[PDB]
Amino acid sequence: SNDMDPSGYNPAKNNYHPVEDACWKPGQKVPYLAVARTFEKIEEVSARLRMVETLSNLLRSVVALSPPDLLPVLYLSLNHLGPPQQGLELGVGDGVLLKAVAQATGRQLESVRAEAAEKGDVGLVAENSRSTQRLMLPPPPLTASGVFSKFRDIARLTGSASTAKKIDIIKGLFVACRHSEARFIARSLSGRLRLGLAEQSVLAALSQAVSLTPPGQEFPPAMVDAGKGKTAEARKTWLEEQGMILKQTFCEVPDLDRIIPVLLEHGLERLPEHCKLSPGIPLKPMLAHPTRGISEVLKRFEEAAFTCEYKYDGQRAQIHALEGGEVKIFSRNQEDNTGKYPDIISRIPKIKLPSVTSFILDTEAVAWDREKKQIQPFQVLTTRKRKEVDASEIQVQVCLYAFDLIYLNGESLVREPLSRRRQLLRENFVETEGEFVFATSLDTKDIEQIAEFLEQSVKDSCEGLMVKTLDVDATYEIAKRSHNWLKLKKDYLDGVGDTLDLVVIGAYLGRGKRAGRYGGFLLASYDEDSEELQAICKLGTGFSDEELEEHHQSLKALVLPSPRPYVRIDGAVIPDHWLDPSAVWEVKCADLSLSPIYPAARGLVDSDKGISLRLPRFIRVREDKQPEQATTSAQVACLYRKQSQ
DNA sequence: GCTGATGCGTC
DNA sequence: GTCGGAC
DNA sequence: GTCCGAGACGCATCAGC
Ligand SMILES: *OP(=O)(O)OC[C@H]1O[C@@H](n2cnc3c(N)ncnc32)[C@H](O)[C@@H]1O
Ligand code: NA
Repeated sequence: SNDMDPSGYNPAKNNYHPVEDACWKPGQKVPYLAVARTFEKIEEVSARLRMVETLSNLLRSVVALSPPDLLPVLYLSLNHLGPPQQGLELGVGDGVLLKAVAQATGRQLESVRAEAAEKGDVGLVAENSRSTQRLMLPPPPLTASGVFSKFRDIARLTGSASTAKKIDIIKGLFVACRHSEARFIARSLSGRLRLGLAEQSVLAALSQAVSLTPPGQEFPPAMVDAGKGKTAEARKTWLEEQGMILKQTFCEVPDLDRIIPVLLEHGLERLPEHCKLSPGIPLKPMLAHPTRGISEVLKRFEEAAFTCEYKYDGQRAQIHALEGGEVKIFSRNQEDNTGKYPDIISRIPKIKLPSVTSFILDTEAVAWDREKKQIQPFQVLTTRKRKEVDASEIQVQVCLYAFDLIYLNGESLVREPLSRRRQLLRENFVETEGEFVFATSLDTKDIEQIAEFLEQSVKDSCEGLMVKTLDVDATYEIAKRSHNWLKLKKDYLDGVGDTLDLVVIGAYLGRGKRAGRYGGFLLASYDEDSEELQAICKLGTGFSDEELEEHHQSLKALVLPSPRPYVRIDGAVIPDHWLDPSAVWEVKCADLSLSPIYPAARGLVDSDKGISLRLPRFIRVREDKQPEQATTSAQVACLYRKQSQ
């Protein structure tokens, strides 16, 4: 028999044979170490196609030898507990995880934290960790499904003292870990596998696997490499087609619990016959590509006619109306928010004609003040309860701004152009002021008329404009292009928006790709009244890899053991390295918000809360400025007031 | 019962 | 959400 | 262009008090 120890499993080898090169036998549980070894081979390469090939080899062995374990192996590869709509949450972050490592090793929680921060990866701490659990019985090797079952067991633990119950399961896993298993179990619980391979690549590997090694064969499978009879060119074309069948199906039914059973019983080629878009099953939403100016929009949309629509500052709400009356609402991430919007459920009868029997609407939920009849800031929207039983208790009303229709009366509109989908939206749905409204739109290509429209959108309390083609490449097929729309935000424009010069007062050690250097920084404004620096926000994006290495080499010389007395951070995350205030960086953000932690400009707008920056990004260093010339807290307050108008 | 840390989702 | 890097 | 992996702040949960 095949007694290959999993420690030697190599899914990246040339001429991989699904049966003979697997490190487990027919009918045996897929060892979790087989998955870990696959992760190792995947993270040491940078080409996606090489990663897909490697994962595909594992999946072919699983199909050939252990079909029941295909589903848990996929979820482990994605670092997911299940379909997004089932609302499964581990309830385990770095806090719970690091606490579990400390007890499993006898170390102080502070020591494990420091080491994890230094290495930038909890997985490397759990692997180099000396285990204190002097167990008197060697545990069996972990299995892929067994580890997946324990992860779901962790999720289901709720109530008081549940944390200690979660830790016990985690500790039990680590005591049974061998080789690199502990590394990836810790990474999975942290939520940071660091593979460089995610949803799109897992689908590509899956489609390739079931195409090369069709499931459902009599063992041993007579057909283990269905590409052998094809030329390289025909093989590539054939695999791309099968990949699209899986991608487009998944985009309409992103639920492996529904796809994999069909896949194993009927094959990939017949998958669309048994799995298709349906109300009650969320689908992947169309996303937008950032554009930096109106000129870029015409370039990307040369020739093709397009429309512009207000980009409202709310939350995406995918509204499903099933044949029968059942209504469900999903988020951008396929999460079920039905219980959050009882006021929207009771509103559906008002927005549709008597002929509408089912639909899937793409809308933006926006906080709405019925007294003043005006859009309220996104911040007000986030104060709604996540499970509102009685609509009579809701305090923040919402108005739905519909901008697309994906399904109508039992028929999918995914292959229709926007012009038709938009037309079906207007002909079949009814507007109500402040409750359900079509997105304010404009059809033109006159640059002058677009800039005016962009301005009016900002005056009407919007982030900017969405630009979408009407007929050329204007379908809702996410597998063909997920970012088929263009977003033009006010703060994308060169020289427009909020730009601040802030003092660097602290550095945070980086994680993953940022390990061994600073991944983020603590910034502050200058309060000229008390002559103190007040933390305003953290910063962790906007610089190249080369700029960030220079920030590391430069700021390392400013590291202090204790903070200066004139530096107030109050409730902000204490930096790993206090920095002598000196460096002044130019920062851009989308908005300013009243913060519950940051002290910047406290007392200049509200007595208790300071001000922070929404989505800050690094622009450039200001070598011509010292901390005393940084943006003042007074200027921060003035900036915040210019918003509230 | 209350507070604050933690987890996770929204942008 | 933003951003940059490797392909 | 694709794909992937490197902020503020709100509710909800829960450990510690
Ligand atoms: O920045 P981003 O990529 O999340 O932007 C896309 C999001 O913008 C919201 N939005 C608001 N108004 C619209 C219209 N008219 N069309 C499309 N999207 C819109 C959505 O929430 C979307 O996810
Ligand atoms: Na590169």
